[PDB]
Amino acid sequence: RRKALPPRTEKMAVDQDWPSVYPVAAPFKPSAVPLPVRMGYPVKRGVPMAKEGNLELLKIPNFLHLTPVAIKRHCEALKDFCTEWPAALDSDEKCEKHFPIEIDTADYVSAGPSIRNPKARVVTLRVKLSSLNLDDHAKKKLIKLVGDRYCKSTDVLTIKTDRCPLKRQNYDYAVYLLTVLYHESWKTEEWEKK
Amino acid sequence: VDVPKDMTKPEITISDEPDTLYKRLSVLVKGHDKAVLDSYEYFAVLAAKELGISIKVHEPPRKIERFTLLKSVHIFKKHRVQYEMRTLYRCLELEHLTGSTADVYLEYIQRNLPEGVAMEVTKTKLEQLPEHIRKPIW
Amino acid sequence: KNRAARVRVSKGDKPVTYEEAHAPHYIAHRKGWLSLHTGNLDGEDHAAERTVEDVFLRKFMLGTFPGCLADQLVLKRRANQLEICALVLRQLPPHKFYFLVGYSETLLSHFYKCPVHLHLQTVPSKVVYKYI
Amino acid sequence: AGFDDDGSEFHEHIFLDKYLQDFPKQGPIRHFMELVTCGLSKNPYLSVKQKVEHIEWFRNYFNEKRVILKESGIQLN
Amino acid sequence: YYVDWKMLRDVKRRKMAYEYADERLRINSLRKNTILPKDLQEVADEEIASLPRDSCPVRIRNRCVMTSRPRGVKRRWRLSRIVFRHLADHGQLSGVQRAMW
Amino acid sequence: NHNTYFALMGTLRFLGLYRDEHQDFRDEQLRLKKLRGKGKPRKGEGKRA
Amino acid sequence: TVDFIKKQIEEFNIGKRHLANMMGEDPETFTQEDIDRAIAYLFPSGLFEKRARPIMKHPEEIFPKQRAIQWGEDGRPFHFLFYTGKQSYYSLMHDTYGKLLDVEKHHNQLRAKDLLAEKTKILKDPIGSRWLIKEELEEMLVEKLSDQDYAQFIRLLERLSALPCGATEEDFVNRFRRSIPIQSKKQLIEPLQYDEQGMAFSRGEGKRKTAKAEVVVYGQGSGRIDVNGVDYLLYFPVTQDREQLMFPLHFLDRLGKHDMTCAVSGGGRSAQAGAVRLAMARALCSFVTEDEVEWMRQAGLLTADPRVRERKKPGQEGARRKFTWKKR
Amino acid sequence: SFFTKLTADELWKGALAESGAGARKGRGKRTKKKRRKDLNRGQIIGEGRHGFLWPGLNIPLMRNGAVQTIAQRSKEDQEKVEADM
Amino acid sequence: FQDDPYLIPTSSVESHSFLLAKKSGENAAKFIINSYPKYFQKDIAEPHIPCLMPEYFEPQIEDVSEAALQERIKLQEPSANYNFQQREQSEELEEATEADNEKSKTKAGTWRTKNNAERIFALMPEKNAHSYCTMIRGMVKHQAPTQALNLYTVLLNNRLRADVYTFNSLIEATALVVNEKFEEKWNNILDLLKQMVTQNVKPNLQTFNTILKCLRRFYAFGKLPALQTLREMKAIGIEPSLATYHYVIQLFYQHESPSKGSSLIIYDIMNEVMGKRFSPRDPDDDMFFQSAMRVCSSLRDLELAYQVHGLLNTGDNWKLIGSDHRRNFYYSKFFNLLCFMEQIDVTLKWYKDLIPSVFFPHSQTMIDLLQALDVANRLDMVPQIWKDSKEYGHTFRNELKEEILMLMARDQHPPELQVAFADCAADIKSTYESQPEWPASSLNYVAVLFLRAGRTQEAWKMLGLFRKHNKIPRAELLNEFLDSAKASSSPAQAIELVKLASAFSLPVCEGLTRRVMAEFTLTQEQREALGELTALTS
RNA sequence: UAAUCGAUAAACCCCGAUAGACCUUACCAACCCUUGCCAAUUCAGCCUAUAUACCGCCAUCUUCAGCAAACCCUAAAAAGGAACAAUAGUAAGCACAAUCAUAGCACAUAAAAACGUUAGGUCAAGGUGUAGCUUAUGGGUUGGAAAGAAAUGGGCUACA
Ligand SMILES: [Mg+2]
Ligand SMILES: [Mg+2]
Ligand SMILES: [Mg+2]
Ligand SMILES: [Mg+2]
Ligand SMILES: [Mg+2]
Ligand SMILES: [Mg+2]
Ligand SMILES: [Mg+2]
Ligand SMILES: [Mg+2]
Ligand SMILES: [Mg+2]
Ligand SMILES: [Mg+2]
Ligand SMILES: [Mg+2]
Ligand SMILES: [Mg+2]
Ligand SMILES: [Mg+2]
Ligand SMILES: [Mg+2]
Ligand SMILES: [Mg+2]
Ligand SMILES: [Mg+2]
Ligand SMILES: [Mg+2]
Ligand SMILES: [Mg+2]
Ligand SMILES: [Mg+2]
Ligand SMILES: [Mg+2]
Ligand SMILES: [Mg+2]
Ligand SMILES: [Mg+2]
Repeated sequence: RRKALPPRTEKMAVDQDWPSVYPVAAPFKPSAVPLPVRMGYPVKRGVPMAKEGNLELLKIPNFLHLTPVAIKRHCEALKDFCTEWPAALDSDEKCEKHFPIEIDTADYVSAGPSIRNPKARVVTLRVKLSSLNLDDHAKKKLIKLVGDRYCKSTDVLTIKTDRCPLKRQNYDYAVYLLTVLYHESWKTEEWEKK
Repeated sequence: VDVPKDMTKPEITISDEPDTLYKRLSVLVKGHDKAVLDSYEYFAVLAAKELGISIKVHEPPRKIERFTLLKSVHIFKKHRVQYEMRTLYRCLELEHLTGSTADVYLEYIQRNLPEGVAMEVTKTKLEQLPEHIRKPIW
Repeated sequence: KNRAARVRVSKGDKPVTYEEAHAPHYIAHRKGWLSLHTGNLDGEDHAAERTVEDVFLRKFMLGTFPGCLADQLVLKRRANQLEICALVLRQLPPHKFYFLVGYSETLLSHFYKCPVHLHLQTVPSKVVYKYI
Repeated sequence: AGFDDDGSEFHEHIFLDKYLQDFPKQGPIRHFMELVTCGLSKNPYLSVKQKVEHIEWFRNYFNEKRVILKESGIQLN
Repeated sequence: YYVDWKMLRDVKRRKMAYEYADERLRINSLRKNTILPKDLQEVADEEIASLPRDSCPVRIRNRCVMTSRPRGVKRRWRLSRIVFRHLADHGQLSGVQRAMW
Repeated sequence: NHNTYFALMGTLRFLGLYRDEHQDFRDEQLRLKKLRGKGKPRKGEGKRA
Repeated sequence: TVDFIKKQIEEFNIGKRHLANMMGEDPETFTQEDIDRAIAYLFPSGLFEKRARPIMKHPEEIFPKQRAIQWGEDGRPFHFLFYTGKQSYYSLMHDTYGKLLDVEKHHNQLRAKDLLAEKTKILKDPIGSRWLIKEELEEMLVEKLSDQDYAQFIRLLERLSALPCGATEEDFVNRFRRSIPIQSKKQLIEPLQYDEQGMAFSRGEGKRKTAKAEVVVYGQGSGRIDVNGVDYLLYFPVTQDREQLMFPLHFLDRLGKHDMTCAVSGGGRSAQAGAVRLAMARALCSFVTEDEVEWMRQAGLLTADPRVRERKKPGQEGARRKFTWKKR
Repeated sequence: SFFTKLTADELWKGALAESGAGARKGRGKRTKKKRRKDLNRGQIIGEGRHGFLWPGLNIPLMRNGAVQTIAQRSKEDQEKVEADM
Repeated sequence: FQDDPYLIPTSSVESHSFLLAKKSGENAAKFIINSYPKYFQKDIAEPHIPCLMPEYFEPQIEDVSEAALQERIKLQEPSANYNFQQREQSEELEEATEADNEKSKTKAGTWRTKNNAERIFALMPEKNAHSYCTMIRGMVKHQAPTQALNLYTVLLNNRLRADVYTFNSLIEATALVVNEKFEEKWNNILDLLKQMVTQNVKPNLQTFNTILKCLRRFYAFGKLPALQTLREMKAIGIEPSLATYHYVIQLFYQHESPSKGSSLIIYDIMNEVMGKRFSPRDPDDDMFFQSAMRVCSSLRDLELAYQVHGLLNTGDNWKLIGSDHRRNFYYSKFFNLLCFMEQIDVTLKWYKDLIPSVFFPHSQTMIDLLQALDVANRLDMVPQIWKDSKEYGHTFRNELKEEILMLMARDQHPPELQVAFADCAADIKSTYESQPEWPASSLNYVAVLFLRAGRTQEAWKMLGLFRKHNKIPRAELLNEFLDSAKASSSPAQAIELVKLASAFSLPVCEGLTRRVMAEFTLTQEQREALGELTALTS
């Protein structure tokens, strides 16, 4: 007892909302898409293959769930979760005066069962030496204390931490190194007099 | 005609802890084909425009990795077959974000990421100054 | 003469599908890849871990759907969950279709420690592109 | 996500000098243990307990092989 | 079963190398330094030699996963040059295509 | 773990959920071989007996 | 297959309405370019062959031209040239010959009456008129054609055009005429720019053998070239490299009349000189009139150099040098 | 050793050697027989060597109005089915 | 369900069977996973999802009695075997080890219960709090509350307080036992309630839920204490769940048949209930919506049927009704009303939204479609509803096709709907003759359909197919077709009509003979008029 | 020598091998185990023979254009099938061509090159029909697999 059903194309409404049809990622089932679309290399006397039984149409990623109307409807519902950016920091010049420390953090995503990526542990710290309270002696000591991690032309000190397994451990290690560098650039020891 | 009523009930609370600030959020979307990356660029730019982020998008140069293998099975080294792997890059450059705004944008961006592409997220976290360095003398 | 991934031309009566009608020198030109994931990108890793699962999925699905598989599987890999798009002939009754889809959606998930989606598209017969 | 590393911090990974107290301070054992500690402190692939066991292994090996250190001509404990 | 007896023995070699990964790492530290006196290093050579043969990582041979081919195998996919082509030409591997330039 | 792969597929073939065409081919060929009369000898009688 | 195409029409129309609903644009203002953009966004297939991409067009655009029914229900064919194999081509040939004979008779009567009122409309050189190729005749006459028959038809059209033309036959021939675009290869001349109180300013870009060069030229300064912050003599110690630099200036007699700054990256010692030569030539177009630009492009300064290094092939040494082939 | 297995079509194509290089000119015909047997002719999907009865494949879904659990045939019933096949 | 049409369910039984087959597949996979755990011990996911790990049904320790019990209680017969093995070596079991063992028996599992219960009290002085939680919950399904009533007194004498779950069961235990007296049993529940507050334990939601659940099966006039305890619940500050209103509505439905005044009480309490977003925190919240729309469907109240439909989607559209057997009844009684109070536009707007999407009608619902179309005289949608009825009600087709075709005889036949009139009749009549009793009423329908369409050729062929079916329709059809034939001037059909009618002796053959005489006079066939008289005389 | 194998005219000779101290390693000499990787199997396992049975993969003619289903014709037909001012040829299809890639065109390069020839190479990538091993042609440990009288192919260094 075989039974063949006409697809949803004959029942699709002209003004039906498409986010209701394709809310999330789908394998592009041809019975749910009333759009007659032909994908494939044509034959000399033939035409490109229709949507039924077409493997090329299934291979490609479908963005039917990301139509502009659906994107509008989704983004409107997300406005309640976001917070407003302060207008007092529109230009970088005041951002450098108020928050001079920059923390470069890397986040990664990959398809598979695994999450752990060894490149995620690296944390970068960038601080401008023109926004600190170093004097001449402590500055000239700090330059030689850091070495090549300070850019003389741009006047930025970079601290790249990898030694800690976790991102938070790398971060608090980096702030500890910044504090220790600041404190040790101030102490004048016996051997500095020679 | 049959539309359900009272469909919305989220759990949103505002904590007293100051929100984290970000200066630049770089997104590097790597893929194999250009059409998927172009459609994703359109989607991401439009979604950022509704949220009011003022994204700037540029395309980093592609990377092609080629290698060479034998053509036959037992003995033929004069004849070879060369295989290619193309990697195309798209740069979504975001500025002037907060911790929660970045979280919601990344939600709507990663939850709908395609299968054949990957993303690299580089956040530039803002911080004024730590505590033992503000104005101390040892 | 090249012979890799090529079905030879008969007297003019063999039915050949679109995937088999194109030589491997047409990949990414006329036909696409049967599997998509991130391990084959440039700065990514874990390619072999996904390749072995890909081969095992091809063989397992071929054995699970005997004689009713029209074309090769389409293995999508998107955020920890892998989707299997299959083209199946309408040889089995829907009662036996629904047993196997539910069986696979849990056996594969428990064997790969990752969510698995299975989508079936039923075709009346094998669709012929070139001569038949 | 899902990996807390026993709630350890950066001082439990970088600073392992607290595990070197029962060793000769002025001997070559300190010269070798400081390189061992520096190598372990730049190791993000291991947890704190594994480094503790690594130090304890050298500990017990050196405390077991006592005749060789006294025969080598250097006073070691 | 496994593909081949050579693969069977290679799996055992890998397992025992992982089992003795820490011990060999600790013994090699006593041999690869100049600070310690040579008198203990000559005994360190003896205990590192007393370990079983298949424990060293040198005996590990990188073969193919499917056909266990000892040579002509790419490291990225752990696949032989023949099975890799057999899969890529069928198109079961993403991003892989014939090079034309 | 090829042992897990092979054992799992064999067990599902025996319980009738996976169908291994290669193993069916091997079984049919071995049955034809044993019917024609050249089978696998018992352990311990091939050489002496 | 007429009913199948008729059903494809309604399916395409309802799909167009649904696509407009999906995109949120007005279906009344929704056009084919919008269909193309919508398909390119919804189905982003990355394939090098554009014909393999998903396409949704009008069925008369997708499907080829189908032959109409050649006979009625009584079996009698409609056209009287059906049994000739190519009814359309032979009808075209018959009509052309009938009009040729009509023109011949009319011109004979006009010559008998001593009336010459026709003109020569055969020369359409300023319009750029050409004859249809076999493909353009095959899309009109749906059945297949032959090269010799196409040549016969063209040669008959020439005979028709070589005669005094009236009103109707000129229009009949005009539908077998195609207009060509202007093959004028004149380049675009960059307008002279004035930047920050500086007169006689222009810029040029050149590229030769993986070497990119930008030249900034001032027409009001003295003759000198500053390459990458240093002098051209220091940057190009080789005489030939400086001869390359003098080649554009000496041709236009602008040696000591222009001050130029060159910035070149990539390539070797001679590749940079060639790229700077090309960029300088492309930049000096603004300071000269039009008649010298053509002399310069005919001397070879305005044409790029596609001579690039060929990729090495497997089994060979230098992409041409093969291995030592032993006969035995 | 599961990845070393192939498709029955590929097995038969090598077993019969219908496309052999020696059979082209006419060197063959010495043993003039080429028979290929389909192994999935009378193979019901749910049946196995263990004799398990699955509600979706072998036995119907519902009996007496109640759901059927996973069953297994007895030793002698399985032998009767084996004799039939 | 899969979206492919070959896998999309067509009827409700097919949907249920497909869901059950899918579930059989999943637990068949789970059986393999549990039976062969070593094939799934390898972990690949870094977060280490625990739901994908295989489960083990074996005890960890076998020799130690104190360790075997705690495994075998949570993992039926093995639980009793563990106790039998533990008591063999004279191992002392505390009041905590055997409490869970007794709970294991109380959950799964008459004569073995007494043997187990003797091991509960005689072997060890166990705590009453762990004794009643097994006993009182066991004998309720064992159908013997008289000994639970004794353990209540034992607990009262042993100075230990009784928890809420004690009175949750004791009131029902004393309520179900009735012998010609119900007032004494109710007074016992009242005495237990008044002791409940004295025993310093607050009466929970489920206590007043059960006291109300007890009152429905005995008295139809017992709603006064039901309303009193309903208000007593609100007086304390506990928001009642859905079943608390459901039992009140059930008894009000029982009293609703003789007097319709209680329907308004149901409506006014429902109006106050539907003012908030609810949460199903009680397992017995499934029957509430069934009762709350059966009350509206019996009394034909769409104005509140809409509000009951709006009540469920306020909190959650799905977490309120458990089984599909009840959701089918839900939608059938909703659309029974919706079809014929409100306008046909609303009926058709909800038809495409409830019928093919959520669930497929039962046999009751399909008749309401016909009754809705007939009252408003809607004919353009009859072929539209029939094509869906073909796929949905094939099981009921043999018993319901008779009433789908009478609507055509009540309305007129416009000259624009002849194709729709022909297609449905052709599809109906071409299937039954290829296999399905054929009633004689459909011939009277096809004749009138083709009369105004002017197609006598197709009308004549189908008439004889039933005359050859060993059964003859009424003579009114024969007269109507005779009028049709004389309109088209076809006297050749009338002779074969009368010859095959008079032989089977129709009751209106006397008028059939007059009509053929008139037709023959009109068409100038008097020779044949006399010839047929000779034939009928012979 | 106790010590692999295959390729070995164009189309082998820095070829399998984008790779040998034990491993790899299939070779040999000494020693050990024989339902011996798997849930089970009068079963596993064999780099045992047959590439002159194969599939999978390639070389060659070959940047040659032909191969070919369904038809039709010849005063018979083994076979052939063309005259453009045209004398029996229509012809789906596979090739070629076109297209695609080397991110703008053109050119060029790459790629592609059908049916078949060489019983061409590969039972040793892998599975395999047939014929053969089963206390051994199977499975483990250790040690060795030289050396050049001599000839030759391909490269590097130079002879300035
Ligand atoms: Mg093998
Ligand atoms: Mg060279
Ligand atoms: Mg050799
Ligand atoms: Mg040889
Ligand atoms: Mg040769
Ligand atoms: Mg050895
Ligand atoms: Mg060796
Ligand atoms: Mg051997
Ligand atoms: Mg050969
Ligand atoms: Mg040709
Ligand atoms: Mg012939
Ligand atoms: Mg042809
Ligand atoms: Mg191009
Ligand atoms: Mg070209
Ligand atoms: Mg080539
Ligand atoms: Mg070509
Ligand atoms: Mg040979
Ligand atoms: Mg050979
Ligand atoms: Mg073999
Ligand atoms: Mg051999
Ligand atoms: Mg030599
Ligand atoms: Mg060579």
